[PDB]
Amino acid sequence: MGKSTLKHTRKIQILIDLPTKDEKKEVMDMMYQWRDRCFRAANIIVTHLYVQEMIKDFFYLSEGIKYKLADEKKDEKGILQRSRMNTTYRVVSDRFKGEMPTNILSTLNHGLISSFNKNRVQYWKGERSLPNFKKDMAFPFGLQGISRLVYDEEKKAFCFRLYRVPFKTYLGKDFTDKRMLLERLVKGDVKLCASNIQLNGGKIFWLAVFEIEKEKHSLKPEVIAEASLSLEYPIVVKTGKNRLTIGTKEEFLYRRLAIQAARRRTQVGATYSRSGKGKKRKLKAVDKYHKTESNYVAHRIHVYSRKLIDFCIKHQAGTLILMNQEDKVGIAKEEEFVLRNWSYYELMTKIKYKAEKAGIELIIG
Amino acid sequence: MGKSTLKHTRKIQILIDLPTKDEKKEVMDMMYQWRDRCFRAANIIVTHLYVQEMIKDFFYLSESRMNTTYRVVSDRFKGEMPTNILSTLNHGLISSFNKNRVQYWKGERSLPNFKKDMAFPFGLQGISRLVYDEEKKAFCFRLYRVPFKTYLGKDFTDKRMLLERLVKGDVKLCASNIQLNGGKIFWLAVFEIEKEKHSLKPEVIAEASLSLEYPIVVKTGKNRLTIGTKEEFLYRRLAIQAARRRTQVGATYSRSGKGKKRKLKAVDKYHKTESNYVAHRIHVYSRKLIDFCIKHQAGTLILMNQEDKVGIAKEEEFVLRNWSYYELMTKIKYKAEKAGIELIIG
Amino acid sequence: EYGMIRIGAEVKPGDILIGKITPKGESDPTPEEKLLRAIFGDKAGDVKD
Amino acid sequence: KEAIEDIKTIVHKGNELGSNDTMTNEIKFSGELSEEQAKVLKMRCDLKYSFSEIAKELELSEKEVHQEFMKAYKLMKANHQLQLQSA
RNA sequence: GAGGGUGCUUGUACACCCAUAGGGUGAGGUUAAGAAUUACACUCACUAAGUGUGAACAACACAUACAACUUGUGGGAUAUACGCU
Repeated sequence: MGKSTLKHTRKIQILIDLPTKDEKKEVMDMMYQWRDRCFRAANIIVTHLYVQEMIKDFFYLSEGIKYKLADEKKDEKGILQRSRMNTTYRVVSDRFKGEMPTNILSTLNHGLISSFNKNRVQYWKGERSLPNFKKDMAFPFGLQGISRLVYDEEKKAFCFRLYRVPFKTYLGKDFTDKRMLLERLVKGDVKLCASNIQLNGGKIFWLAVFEIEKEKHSLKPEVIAEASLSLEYPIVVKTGKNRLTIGTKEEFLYRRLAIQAARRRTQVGATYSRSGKGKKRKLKAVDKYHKTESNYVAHRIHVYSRKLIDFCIKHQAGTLILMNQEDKVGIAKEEEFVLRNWSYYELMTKIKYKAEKAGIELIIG
Repeated sequence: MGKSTLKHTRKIQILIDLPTKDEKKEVMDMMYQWRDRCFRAANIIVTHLYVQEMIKDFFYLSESRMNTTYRVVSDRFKGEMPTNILSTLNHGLISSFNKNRVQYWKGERSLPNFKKDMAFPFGLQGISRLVYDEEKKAFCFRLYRVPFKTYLGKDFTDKRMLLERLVKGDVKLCASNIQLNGGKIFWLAVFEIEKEKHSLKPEVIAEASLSLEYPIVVKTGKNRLTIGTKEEFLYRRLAIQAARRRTQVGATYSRSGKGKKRKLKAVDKYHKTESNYVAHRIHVYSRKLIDFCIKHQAGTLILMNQEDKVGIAKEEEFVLRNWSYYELMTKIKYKAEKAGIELIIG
Repeated sequence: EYGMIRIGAEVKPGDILIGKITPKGESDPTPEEKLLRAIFGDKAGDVKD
Repeated sequence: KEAIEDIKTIVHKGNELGSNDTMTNEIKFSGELSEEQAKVLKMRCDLKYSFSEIAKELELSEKEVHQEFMKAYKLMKANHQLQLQSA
């Protein structure tokens, strides 16, 4: 059977369910330590999965030897004394064990070793640098760690343990959207994948990869929706005699450029601000515009893609076609304004995943 | 107590000094092959150096430190790739890893690798006959048995001056790099230049003017610098005035009977702090003015009246107004001889 | 080319017989007009039907 | 001049994406419909088969199948417009 | 008045407040000066923000409308402000 689901991720805010401040602070400091150990881990794994391939290259330049990544107990040309993922997991666990859990290590190991084999093609020739993982990384945790999930009606919040620590979940005023999603797991009805966790300065967030299913509508494959995307009109869609124009040049491009201009304004004004206390306090005002316009662009892109999908479904357009998109990509590539002010890859990927969810088949030409 | 010699980097264009197109083509091919060999050598050297440094964490396999790796890479790429560049690269990587090995072991930073487009290094021994040529207008030299003439193009920047001092020996050269970005061969030269003791030379004139959105403008020779910008100076002023307005509105609607001082101390202080703001503003502005004056060895600085009548002026009020706002003139006079420059009158 | 109807054409009502352009009335070129022409272009070239 | 050029880029580069759309070449798609494109269009519109199924049946790549279908739709639209103009 | 805090996340606006937060400071290194003292786009860090209960800078309860809600990780690339020539 084919994959009847499309992967999906949700953000759930979590508070530490403890009575006093000091225990909460101890847990939060432990989790910050978990972040630091995870990032140092990711660095260790990527270095340790770079070096051995170059040892292979060294041997091949020595005598053309056919050394390959395999256990020597199972391969004559193998050099490894165990499975490669085991080698990385060992060389990180032997140093970072006893401080942060090992499921984080397993999830990170899988997540990097899966991608590095695909990147082997770009790494033998050389067009990609070894990743240098950040410090604010959302660290990953597998489904083998979620435990004691229940709905405590007394505190009006779901309770669970993220590796031996209580956690009251803060849906807030979300009594419908994700409310029947965690209950869909406490009763064993929805599948969950290896999730991640973020912490952004006092608040705690869980990036849960819930595996959601497709939605079947009454769609006609013969009916075709003609979609075009431009910087003056973000979406213009034909469906027989029905026209829909989604987005305005002022609400997408002009506000984006206004945020950019405000950022440049603060950058200019930070040169002569309070001085002598370091660069960080000078760039404090710049730090406000961290992901401002990215968030704005993402929200407007979500709204526009949702309106496009709603229009296509409401008119039973079973095939959505992007007109002349290849040529517009070509012109955007050989420009500056069009690439750095018209997010078309983000729009295209949102449309693709929101139409593969609804059954609409998307064509580009 | 920083180093008395500053390090600069310049990217010039270099062309092969061979008359016919064919010879230039083989030399370009040889440069590309050299870059490929250098890429492979750098990769292998860094990998095995990390391998040898991290031996106790390398137990998952089955079975000075300079010389071994250098010898293997030399016998790997001898003849096709002059060993001087290889040795220079090897020394460079062993020095850099010594620089950040502490953060290597802690894992704070990954292993910096190389790409197909990294500028391969070379020292001084590669370059010979570093002189200047006027007949064909190109500072010519000879790198690795190959003569080389630079196509500087329409270079009106300081690159020509830097090259002129470099060939004459006035400026020492460090380990530089060669890049093959997009066919046009480029040379990334790192110069170690002794910081000359800058002293007051009273024969240059510095031109200080008030403006409308570009506050204090200072011109000297081919150099210009602006001290601040209009919205920059006005942001805190607007914030203070608006905050004073809302504080006054809140106080007038607040609980009275507890004393007028308790009601209006913040109201008075909010207007008061504007004066300190503008005082510190004039202070930093004069500081940057004197900083230019000292920096560019200017001996005489003069501030225009530059007032005119009607025209464009008489409608806009000038940022920093006239040359006496909050004793601005005085704050550049007392500061002037504080540094030594001669600010007279204009 | 000379804006003159061809021999053999049918003169339906409202068709152009001899097209003509008369130089339009440029007043003093105020700065606003100068900028608008500089950025948008000379779409309103100085010619009236 | 630079400020004028930035205002020009802000105004007209947002309209240049649609300017090519309004200036699309009127390609004379009056030629006979190719067998592969006709089969793809018949499968998608009449047989109601997914494009993946069409690719599996015709041993063609998904991108190539999509391009062929879009070309078929283009020349059918041209033919329908020509028929409407002549009727 | 921008910008913000609480009102699950994002966007808009919204009630209540904070907001000279593009500020008020603390420490370490360094520099300059006879000193006071100044300086650093040098480094690190702290400090403001709904209502009620509550001795409380403890904890708990309560707190607006519409739309959206597949993200995370990394690489390549470009540009902005600043510093040097």
